[PDB]
Order: sequence, then C-alpha cells, then structure tokens
Amino acid sequence: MASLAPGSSRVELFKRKNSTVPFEESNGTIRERVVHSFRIPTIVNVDGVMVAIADARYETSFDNSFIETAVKYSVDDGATWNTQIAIKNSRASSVSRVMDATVIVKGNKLYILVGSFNKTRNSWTQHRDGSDWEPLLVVGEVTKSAANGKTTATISWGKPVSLKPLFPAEFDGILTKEFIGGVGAAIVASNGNLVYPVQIADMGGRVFTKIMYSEDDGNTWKFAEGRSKFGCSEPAVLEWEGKLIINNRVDGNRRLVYESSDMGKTWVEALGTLSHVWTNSPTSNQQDCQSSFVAVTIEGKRVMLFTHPLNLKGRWMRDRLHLWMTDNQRIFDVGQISIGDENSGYSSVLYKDDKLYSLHEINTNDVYSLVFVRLIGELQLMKSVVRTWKEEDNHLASICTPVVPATPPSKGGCGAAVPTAGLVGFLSHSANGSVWEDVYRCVDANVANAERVPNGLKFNGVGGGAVWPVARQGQTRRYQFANYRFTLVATVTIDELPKGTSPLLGAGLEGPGDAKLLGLSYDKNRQWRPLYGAAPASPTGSWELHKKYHVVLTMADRQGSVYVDGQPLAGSGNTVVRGATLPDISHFYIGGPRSKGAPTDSRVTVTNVVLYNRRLNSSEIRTLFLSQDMIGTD
Ligand SMILES: *[C@]1(C(=O)O)O[C@@H]([C@H](O)[C@H](O)CO)[C@H](O)[C@@H](O)[C@H]1F
Repeated sequence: MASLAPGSSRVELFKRKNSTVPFEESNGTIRERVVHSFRIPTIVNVDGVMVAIADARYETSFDNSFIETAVKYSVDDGATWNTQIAIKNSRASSVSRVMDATVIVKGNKLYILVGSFNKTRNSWTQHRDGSDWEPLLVVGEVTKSAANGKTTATISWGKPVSLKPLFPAEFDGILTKEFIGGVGAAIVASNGNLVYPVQIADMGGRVFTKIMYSEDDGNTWKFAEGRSKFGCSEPAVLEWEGKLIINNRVDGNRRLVYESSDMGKTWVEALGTLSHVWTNSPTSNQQDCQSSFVAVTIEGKRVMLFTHPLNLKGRWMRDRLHLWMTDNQRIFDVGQISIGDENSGYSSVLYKDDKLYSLHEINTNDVYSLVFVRLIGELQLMKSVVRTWKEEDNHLASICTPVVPATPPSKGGCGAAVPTAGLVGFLSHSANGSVWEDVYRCVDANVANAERVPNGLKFNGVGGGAVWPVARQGQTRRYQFANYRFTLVATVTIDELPKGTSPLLGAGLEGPGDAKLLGLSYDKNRQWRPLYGAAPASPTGSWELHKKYHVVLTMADRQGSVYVDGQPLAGSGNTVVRGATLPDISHFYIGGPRSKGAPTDSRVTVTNVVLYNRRLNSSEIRTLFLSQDMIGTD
C-alpha cells in the first residue's frame, strides 16, 4: 500500500529459475541454460530498441558466483524480446564472473563496462590486490531493419577490452586496487563525452567514486581529478544545467550527491539541493542500494528521476521501491512502484517515446527476478505535477510587480519579477483543518487549531500553527537544503496581544530545549523578538495589532537575517550557527505549533508562506514586499 499505480502493470521479464539464456560452451555450441537469479537491471533505449541488461547469476544469487551479462532487447516496446549473453566471463573457475554492468548509449552503440573476476570468492573491495580483476569495456551495435513492414533488430557485441592498463597506480599518492562502473545507466555529456561514474577501491580497502570519461568514443579514457568522500559507492551520474550530478550509494549513512561543472575535475557537494536527501532506510544505518538517476524531459520540463527502496525491513530486503521526480528545487515522491511489501532491489527507469518503464529486482528467498514495469499511472501523475510546477512558476513570473525608483521603465510598466528560481514550496490558499497544501505538491505543512482565511490560516488555540517538516520529513529529507541555506517568507497579522512573548515564524532545531536556528517572535510590548541562533533574543522595533507585515528570514553562509516590511531587524546579519557541523532543522514553524511543553497559543494569521533554497537578494526581498497582494492562490 502506496504501490504500483492503477493503470500500471508489469511482467516478470527475466524470470528466476525459468528464463533461459544462450549459454555458449567452450566449443562454441549454444545451450539454453536456466538461470538461478537475474540481478543488476538496466534498461535503455538504443535508437528505438529497448535493451535490458542484467547479471545472469546462473547458479546462485551470491555476488561471487558464476555470472555472465545477459541482454534482452525489444523493437516493439516490450511486446516481444530476443535474449543474448552479451558478455561472457573468463571461464577460469566455477566463480568466474562479469558483473555490475554500467551502460552508455551513444547513437546505435552501447558501451558496457563490467568488472571481470576469475576465481575470488570474496568481494572486490576486500581483495588483497587487483590481480583477479579486469575492468572490461564491451561495445554493442544495434542494427534495425524493416522488411515486409516488420521491424527487427540485431545486436552485435564486440570483443571485450580491458581498461586495466589505463588505471592509475595511485590517486593522491595512495595506491589503487580495482575499479568498476557505478552500475546502471550512465551518459553521454552534451559535449559528446562518454561519462562513466566509477567506484574505486584502494589498497587500504576504502572506496570512493570518480568520473572516468572519454572524448573520442571510448578510444581513450581519462580519470577526472575529483572524487567523493570515502564510503561512497555505486555512483549514478546525469548532466543537469551544465554540471554532472553524481548521486552516490552510501552504506550506513545518508546518500551524498556532488556536482561538477568541469567534467569531474572539481566536485562540490550539493548541500543546497540533493545531498543527504535520500538514504538507505528510515534509521540510515543500513546497507544502501543502487539507484537509477536519469534526466528526462516531461511536459516540456527537464527533470531528474531517482529510484530507491525505502528498505523498511532493512538489510538487503529493499522493500518499497519509490520513484522521485525533481527539478533540482522541488522533490516529488511519485510513489511506490513495487507492489505491496515485496522485496525489490536494484532498479532502472526509462522514458521512451512518451512512455515510462522500470526494470527492477524482486527478491523472494534471495532468488531474484527482474520485472518490466509499465509506469502508466505514475507518468500521469508526473505530468500533472510538472504542469502544476510550470503553471505556478509561470503565473508568479508573470505578475506585474510595482515599479521601483530604479526600474528600467520596462514592459508593462512592471518592477522585477516575483522570484521563482529556487522557489521550493509555497503555502497559500488551499488548506484544511489539518493540512496546508504545498502549492508545488511536494511537502505539505501540518496544521492545528486553525481557521482558513484567504491565502492562509488564522491560529487560535493551544498549538495553533503549522509545522513545515524538515528533518521531521523522516527518511527522505527533501528540505535538507535548509541546513545550508534558505529564505522563508510570509505575510502575517498579529490578531491578539501575547501574554509575554509568542512565536511567529522560524526554523526549529532538532534536540532538547527549544532551540531555534532563526526565527521571529513578538511580545506584549508590541515589539519584535528576532531569534538569531542561540543569541539572547532582544526585543526591537514596533508593530500594531491587526496590521499586515511582511516577514523574510534568510540564512546562508551561517548568517541569519530577519526582515519586517523589507527592512532588517536589529541584530540581523550575524552568525547563527557555530561549528562546521551542519544544523539539523527539525521544521519550519508558522505561528506557535507544539505537541508538548508550554501550551503556546499564538494568535496570528499567516498567509503566503514561501520557501526558497537560497538567500534571496535585496531586489528579490523588495519585490516580494511590494507584491504581497499579488502572489496568493486565492
Ligand atoms: C549490490 C547489492 O546487492 O548490494 O552490492 C554490490 C556490492 O556488494 C556493494 O556495493 C558493496 O561493495 C555488488 O557488487 C552488486 O552486484 C550487488 F550485489
């Protein structure tokens, strides 16, 4: 429940202990051979032909067993498939194996990078040296042919080539041991380069990721200078707005995401967007899982698709495969694409000719099949959401804001546009007694003791207010960016005087006590009480009951400011977080929500709460101050 959507369906395409593969004997005779388990799915489109790539783990599902690379391919979008063994293992031993295919499509060619092992019984990261290993590159060519109106295809697979001679003996003076591809679909960059994210094991047994790329269609390969932190594995890469985005598996902690604007030379952790959003299980202390990570264009908008199990059962069970869609600002949970509480695993997603598919593992008793899934209901919802995103951004960007003294007398006589770049969430008119709906359909705020008003809520009662969850999102922390930077905006009225001080808007911190990163309170003397981290919150300024004010909280570079009516309150611009440890914001609070502790009852009305993943600039703050009556969804 939350599960493969109505409209969608699947088949067991690579059927454990059932589907055969054309195993080639040493003498060249072909034998249709049953396969215990099919693992490590990738599905891609090569010039109209679906190509599904998988480990055929012939005898057992163990990693260090007899494995070859299987392919199934279809010219009729999966009505029918032909089956190959694309890549043979060395046949050196009973555990000879080509493993963990990583695939790039360029034109009618598939570039497949696999690890190849002869006799080791333990895993690649654990080997004493690289002697049992070769990284093999194989090129497949897809040829389509039509005759009597019947399209068919063949795929020819080149002889494997070892890239072992190209593997540096060290990086930063520490010796390398082995590398393999990051698993799954990799890319051709807009400059034509073949870009593989790779996993490197050093002679110390540590692992990290790097980009290995080719400028000449695989004739030569270069390892770019940058790398992940140690502990990152199975990286997936896409290209977004001129950067590589490298999304890493991280066993036992949250997933690190890096960006590189220079073909891997320099990596910067994506603290302001996607890093640490996703994780391996609710508690983050479990073995992680491979994920697909693909850029697609849906309804005219470029988005990234990401698949990962929730792994509520933990370990390698990997139940509850989800698909997320993000425009690098908003992050939408498309839903669970596996069925019920079944164990899934590694996955792949493909958008081809305006249809969405997945190829993913299902696991019963550690026997694995690959299901081929028609994500029909999922695509419908995705298109709806992208339309919402487009419609709202367009709407906001089209508002004619008031001219200001240095407006360049422009078109329509408007001031600067309402900012939409980095606009992550927006709470406005749509709400009920318990939910304040994110206009962008990703993260609702939870509400208590509220009454609806145009564009927001009026709070009256114990814990009257809204909680916009940050760390409180739980496993997938879509607002993790806020720990690095944010702007939070709202229009407010104070409806009744507080007894002493009462909360209005801010960012709470995880931990005991009642700590806030940045926020605003108000008091019985009709002063504001901005809260700048742990600093004693000194009253300042003046407000009137019933009057609408504009509130902006900005935090970036560990500095916090609080603006009322487009002007900073005393005490703004200083450091609100100390250390080089990111804050852990629990939630944004709007009004005085609480479920425990003091029975706060902030009698305020808040409308049009906007959240950005960056610090708005002075022009943008002014624009919002001047356009408060223009942005609401009522
Ligand atoms: C995958 C898995 O099922 O967890 O794990 C990797 C590997 O064991 C981990 O990345 C730890 O190094 C295997 O290579 C992969 O085939 C698959 F089993």
